[PDB]
Amino acid sequence: LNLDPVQLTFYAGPNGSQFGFSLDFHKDSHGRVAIVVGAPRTLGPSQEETGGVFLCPWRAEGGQCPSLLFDLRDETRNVGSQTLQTFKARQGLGASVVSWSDVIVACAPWQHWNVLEKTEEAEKTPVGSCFLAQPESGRRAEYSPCRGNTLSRIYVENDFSWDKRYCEAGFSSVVTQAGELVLGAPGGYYFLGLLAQAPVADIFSSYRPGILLWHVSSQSLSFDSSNPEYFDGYWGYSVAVGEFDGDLNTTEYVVGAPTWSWTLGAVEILDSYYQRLHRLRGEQMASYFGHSVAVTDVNGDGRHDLLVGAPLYMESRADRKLAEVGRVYLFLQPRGPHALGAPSLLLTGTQLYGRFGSAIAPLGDLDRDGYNDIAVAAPYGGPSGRGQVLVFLGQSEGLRSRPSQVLDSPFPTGSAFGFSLRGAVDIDDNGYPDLIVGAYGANQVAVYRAQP
Amino acid sequence: GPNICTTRGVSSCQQCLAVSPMCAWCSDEALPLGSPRCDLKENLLKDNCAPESIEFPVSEARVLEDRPLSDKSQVTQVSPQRIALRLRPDDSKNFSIQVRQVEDYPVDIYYLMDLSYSMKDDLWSIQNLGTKLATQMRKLTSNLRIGFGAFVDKPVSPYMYISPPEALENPCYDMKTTCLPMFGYKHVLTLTDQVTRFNEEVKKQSVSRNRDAPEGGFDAIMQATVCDEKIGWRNDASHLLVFTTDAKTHIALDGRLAGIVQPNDGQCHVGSDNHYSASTTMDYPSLGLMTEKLSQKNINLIFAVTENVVNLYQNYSELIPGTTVGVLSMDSSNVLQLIVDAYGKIRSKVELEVRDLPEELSLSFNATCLNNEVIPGLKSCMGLKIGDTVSFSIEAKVRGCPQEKEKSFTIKPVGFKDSLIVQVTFDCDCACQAQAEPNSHRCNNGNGTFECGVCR
Amino acid sequence: EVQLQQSGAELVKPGASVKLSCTASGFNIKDTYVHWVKQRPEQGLEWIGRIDPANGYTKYDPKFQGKATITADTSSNTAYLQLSSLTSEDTAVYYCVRPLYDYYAMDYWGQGTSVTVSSAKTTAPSVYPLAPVCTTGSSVTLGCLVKGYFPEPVTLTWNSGSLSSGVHTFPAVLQSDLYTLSSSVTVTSSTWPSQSITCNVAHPASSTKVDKKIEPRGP
Amino acid sequence: DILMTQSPSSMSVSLGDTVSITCHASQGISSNIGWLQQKPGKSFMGLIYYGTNLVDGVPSRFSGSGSGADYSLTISSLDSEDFADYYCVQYAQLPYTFGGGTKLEIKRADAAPTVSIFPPSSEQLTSGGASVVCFLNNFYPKDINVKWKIDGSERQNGVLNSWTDQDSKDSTYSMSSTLTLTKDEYERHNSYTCEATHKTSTSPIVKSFNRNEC
Ligand SMILES: *[C@@H]1O[C@H](CO)[C@@H](O[C@@H]2O[C@H](CO)[C@@H](O[C@@H]3O[C@H](CO[C@H]4O[C@H](CO[C@H]5O[C@H](CO)[C@@H](O)[C@H](O)[C@@H]5O)[C@@H](O)[C@H](O[C@H]5O[C@H](CO)[C@@H](O)[C@H](O)[C@@H]5O)[C@@H]4O)[C@@H](O)[C@H](O[C@H]4O[C@H](CO)[C@@H](O)[C@H](O)[C@@H]4O)[C@@H]3O)[C@H](O)[C@H]2NC(C)=O)[C@H](O)[C@H]1NC(C)=O
Ligand SMILES: *[C@@H]1O[C@H](CO)[C@@H](O[C@@H]2O[C@H](CO)[C@@H](O[C@@H]3O[C@H](CO[C@H]4O[C@H](CO)[C@@H](O)[C@H](O)[C@@H]4O)[C@@H](O)[C@H](O[C@H]4O[C@H](CO)[C@@H](O)[C@H](O)[C@@H]4O)[C@@H]3O)[C@H](O)[C@H]2NC(C)=O)[C@H](O)[C@H]1NC(C)=O
Ligand SMILES: *[C@@H]1O[C@H](CO)[C@@H](O)[C@H](O)[C@H]1NC(C)=O
Ligand SMILES: *[C@@H]1O[C@H](CO)[C@@H](O)[C@H](O)[C@H]1NC(C)=O
Ligand SMILES: *[C@@H]1O[C@H](CO)[C@@H](O)[C@H](O)[C@H]1NC(C)=O
Ligand SMILES: C[As](C)(=O)[O-]
Ligand SMILES: [Ca+2]
Ligand SMILES: [Ca+2]
Ligand SMILES: [Ca+2]
Ligand SMILES: [Ca+2]
Ligand SMILES: [Ca+2]
Ligand SMILES: [Ca+2]
Ligand SMILES: [Mg+2]
Repeated sequence: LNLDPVQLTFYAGPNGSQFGFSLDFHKDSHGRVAIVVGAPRTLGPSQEETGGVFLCPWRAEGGQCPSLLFDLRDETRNVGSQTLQTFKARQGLGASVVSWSDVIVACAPWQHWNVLEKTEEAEKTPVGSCFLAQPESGRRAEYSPCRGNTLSRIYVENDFSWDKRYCEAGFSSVVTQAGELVLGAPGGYYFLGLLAQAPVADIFSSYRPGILLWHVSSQSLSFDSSNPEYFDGYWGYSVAVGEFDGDLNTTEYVVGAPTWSWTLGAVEILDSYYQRLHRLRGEQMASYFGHSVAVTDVNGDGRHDLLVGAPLYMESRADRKLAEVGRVYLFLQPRGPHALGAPSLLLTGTQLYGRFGSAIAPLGDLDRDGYNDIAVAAPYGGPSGRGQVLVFLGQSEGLRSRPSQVLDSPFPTGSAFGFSLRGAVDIDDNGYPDLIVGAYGANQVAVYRAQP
Repeated sequence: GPNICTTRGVSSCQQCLAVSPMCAWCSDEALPLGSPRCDLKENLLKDNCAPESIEFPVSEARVLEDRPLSDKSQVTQVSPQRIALRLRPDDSKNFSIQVRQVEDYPVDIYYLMDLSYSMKDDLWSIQNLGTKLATQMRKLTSNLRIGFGAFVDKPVSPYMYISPPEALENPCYDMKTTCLPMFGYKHVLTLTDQVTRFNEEVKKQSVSRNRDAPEGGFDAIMQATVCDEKIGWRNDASHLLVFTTDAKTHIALDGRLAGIVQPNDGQCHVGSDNHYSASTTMDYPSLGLMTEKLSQKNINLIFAVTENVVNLYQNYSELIPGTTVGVLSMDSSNVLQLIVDAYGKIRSKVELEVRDLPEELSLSFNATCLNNEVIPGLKSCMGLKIGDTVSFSIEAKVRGCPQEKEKSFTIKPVGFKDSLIVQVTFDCDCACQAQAEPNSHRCNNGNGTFECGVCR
Repeated sequence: EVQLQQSGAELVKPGASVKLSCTASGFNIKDTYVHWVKQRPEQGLEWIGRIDPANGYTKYDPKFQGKATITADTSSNTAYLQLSSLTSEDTAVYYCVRPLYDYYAMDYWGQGTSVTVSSAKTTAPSVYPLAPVCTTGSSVTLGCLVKGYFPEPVTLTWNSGSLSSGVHTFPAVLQSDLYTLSSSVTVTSSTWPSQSITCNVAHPASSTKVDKKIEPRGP
Repeated sequence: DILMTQSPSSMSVSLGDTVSITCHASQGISSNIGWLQQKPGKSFMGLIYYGTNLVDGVPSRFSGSGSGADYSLTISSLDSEDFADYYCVQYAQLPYTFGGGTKLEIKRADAAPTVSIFPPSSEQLTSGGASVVCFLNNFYPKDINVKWKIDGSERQNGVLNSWTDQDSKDSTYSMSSTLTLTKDEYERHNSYTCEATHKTSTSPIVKSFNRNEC
């Protein structure tokens, strides 16, 4: 209802850096809110693309931001009659960023890795890696759970089981309230996809520079499968956490598998041991059902509801014609030992090729009426195709079909305005939660403030 | 009471014919001076004018070239080919023309070959299908044009093997064998009627190799659709795009695994080297964008896929309306039937046009089409198959008498090489004008000449 | 708390085989490489090999190829080392080892398993009192000689443990397949022979307990 | 295989000293080195991994350094519990190889041994054997040599020697030496001698008896 579209703030990164590809609010020990922005095509210090991360302090006038510094030097280690190698060129540092407590986790899903042993190798592949930073102390740590030291031939002899070479760890990411980092790795197990989880504290305490292959004893990875429904499913393209089984002592995970079962797509709700609690199947092949997932209670009953996005959904129209517009599916959580059912609401985009449901952000209670609200992005929506973000307010009955407010892109064509989104944090301390929108195509982030 | 022939000056035989087609001149010198010489032929015969001496030109049509219509080098589709029309002042005459669709309809087939390593065992099948398409559809239509291209996937990690360095030129390096370098999409042979050459190049093709089962064939479908001049699709021709594969396919938003986020622009990016240049920088196309461009360029997609993925592509087919699916196998019958069936659905029209019609002449038409009903004032039939014949009756009317005396025009069906050339002569004089007799004899007052029984 | 719990001491015969075990406590054996290491007093530490219990794959020093077979069982969270064709060179202490963080490191060690390769039969020790030679100083040293016993150990005390200060009980030494050990105790001359100093030797394996009062030598 | 040469093999040091043990590889191992501690009669504890990183729980007074083929472990301000054996291990290549070890030993003033000679006991002599035992007790430093003479002639074969570890109280060493010979031969000679040689004197300490004499 009330985000100010006139009084925006713009934060800018370097040309061609994709500043705004990912973002999050980060709060320091004192309590001051800043904005973490990922910029996965930022040039490194040797003019080669490595990606980068920026920490922006809140200013009404916005502007440039300091670079949260990370080690962009490749590493080599000759140990145990092998040669371990990291490759940070084109790694896409900041393709995902997430904040937890006083920690920032920025990931490079296309960081490559190889192990040489005489004339053999593991193969130079994108295992992915996450860089962890603690701004107020300077501490750095890394996490790269898919790195192995198994040679190519052995995978072949074992029919490519437990093949983590193409994980792209940190493609998606989320952190629980307790401090468990959960990474989506959609290239895991020969492109089925997997999840890796580990406590943030343990990542820091087990990491030393130059080791490259090390143990995080408390880590837990998901499982490989011979079920063809999972092949090429990109399970972990998106990830999120919530409470979906009544037991508050446990945390449930929501995983996006947008090409699951021959491109039908799926989202799964899992316990923290990775046992399936529920599966939500996509509606239409190639719709990318599971591109986005969002967890928030919108109907005010204290039970987390689930939102799933299928940005390439094609709507039926006059004379048997289909029209790619995108769709978002709302699933309200019922009471008792009852699973998620059919959707309570379908929100369909209106602009052709708009990719409505490309991103879904919980906003918190934007107008303080009691019900939490969400924002949905159509990165190429609006009459002009410049991009659009639509606010839907919560009510007793779920969400409204009619958006309360539409935010048109202030940037030019190709900005991908809305491709990334974050809310539910009051950046200016006025008592109302605000919204940050990324437009990686324009190398900028826009901050919208909520008002009485 | 009186007619237009008698009551209009009529000094000479020539002026008599100029008045109206129904007029006839009497040359008989035995006729009395009371009787008029320019009158209806009935009146002259009734007024004792010698039947031999009446001048009364009749307009006619003569078939000069009348070769029959062809069945199944020359190929005659219009008959007759040349008529001679002789018209008198202000008169008209009618004639017939027949038109038949004999020549075969134009069809373009462009063939996309999945040349990823999974197709090693299917290579013979796609070579057999390609060459049986070329050969058998050539029998079905002599105006076939056929060409092809190949695809693997986006040549970028993780789809591409990028180590050891030797693996780039030889993706099969770690298998101790050799295959070709990986590539997105290669246009190989532009749509051509050189069928033997098409078959030769198709048989030269060999496989490459990449890492992940789903391939980049949709990139090939998009560029095969939107690259007008490269592929070489003809304007007024049936367009069939035949797509082969033995596996799943990548779709829009997959590209993010290779770090590709830019959406597909639906434009041609196949330049001089014949490679899809946006392969490594642009995402796979969505179904909707494929559908749009296919519809815009009037191309019919046929998925020729192996049995293990028919259900997959049958399901994509329902989301891209008009698309059809056939089974790729060692036998080529299934897929060929879809093409034969598509050819069977083609229908054409015979629409007559007139070139070089004189100012003085004007035509009217009656069309007798497949319904065997004379639609008057109509000069086009629609819904013809190969072998069907339609018929038109044309009527030409001259305005007065022109001084040119010999003109010609053409009636030609739109899209047909064949034509009817009509040669028009204008017969405005009388036969007795040839017998001029320069000297007066009877006038003898400096008048001179004596034709058809009259002075100046 | 990570802890590797190895199986007990082994007394085995030459030419036979033995299988030592190492059970993970406070972690899963499949978490890391598990290594086996041999230690001998003179020759030092020798690396035998390793296993990745997750998949069973092994590596060995060529020196132990064919003698040592490392295995693991994730059901019982245990790694094993089997030595065939036991020789006298296999008499050693054996350790299982694993890293803390670094995949390749050697940070946590089991308590050690002792292996003794011998053909000797269980033999009780002869115990002999050692009184001094025939003038007297201010201190006097007495002794006890324990000879020809197998296997180790023996426990030796003086006055049933009452006399502990001024004692030197030397490590046993092997001669002709049986062990020998000695002990000395020094006291003030006023103490002995005026007060009774007795040697106490026990050999659990032979179920023998012998006492020898040190008596002064006669004329 | 890579040869790990460790130095020194032992050092005599005091509480509060700062000491270093060094380890030389036969080739570059680029910090792929571990340091280990074994206390008397105990198993091993890891001190350092990858050259400089302390294993969790290890006191800050241990530190690693070096590069290429040459590395050092430094203990600053020795605690009583630091008197133990220490080893390096490399894992740059398989097979993993160990250094020979360094033993830390408590330094103290030199002390001469107290030598005592004991003839065969009567029980042994009835049984048909004859062992002459000699104790060299509470000496420092640890190196010592014993020589046996029967009637002035040096007797070499059939001698067993055993040394105690450094004493917990006075930090001295002791040694036992037993000459066993046949009773037959024993009763053919009068004079039996054990001679101790130690750095505390230029001439040896000689203890003797004459068979059957009081
Ligand atoms: C395209 O096809 C059409 C259809 O066949 C064809 O049209 C003919 O065109 C010619 C001239 O080019 C017409 O000829 C003229 O006819 C005039 C009188 O016609 C009347 O009588 C006809 C016969 O009547 C009997 O038979 C019919 C059918 O059996 C029956 O229904 C009647 O009851 C009766 O028994 C009759 O068909 C005709 O009807 C047509 O016209 C009327 C009037 O507009 C219309 O209402 C009808 O629906 C119908 O279309 C009509 O009743 C005749 O007077 C005339 O003669 C004068 O002019 C000529 C010069 O032009 C002079 O020579 C003469 O001196 C006179 O001044 C002339 O003969 C013929 O009638 C047409 N036929 C029809 C059915 O319309 C075209 O030729 C074709 N075009 C081409 C390029 O091939
Ligand atoms: C191409 O597209 C087709 C058609 O959409 C897909 O085939 C369908 O696959 C769906 C799964 O997505 C199947 O759904 C199942 O239907 C069962 C009942 O169907 C009956 O009727 C059909 C004819 O219409 C018969 O042929 C069939 O044998 C059945 O008798 C249900 O019993 C199933 O329920 C179970 O699973 C669902 C989750 O999927 C749970 O919610 C239920 O509790 C239960 O466990 C299920 O609904 C359907 O049968 C298929 N239809 C047809 C016509 O075959 C293809 O898979 C697709 N191919 C590719 C490659 O993408
Ligand atoms: C980005 O590039 C454009 C030209 O394409 C240029 O006008 C602009 O200055 C660049 N932006 C920055 C911040 O340098
Ligand atoms: C959650 O459950 C685990 C084991 O089931 C238990 O150890 C833990 O204490 C529980 N937490 C709370 C807050 O009850
Ligand atoms: C032409 O019109 C005439 C009228 O004289 C008619 O009799 C004849 O059937 C028509 N012929 C053709 C070929 O159209
Ligand atoms: C993924 As392949 C074996 O068809 O190159
Ligand atoms: Ca729970
Ligand atoms: Ca709810
Ligand atoms: Ca609200
Ligand atoms: Ca606010
Ligand atoms: Ca195949
Ligand atoms: Ca592929
Ligand atoms: Mg393939």
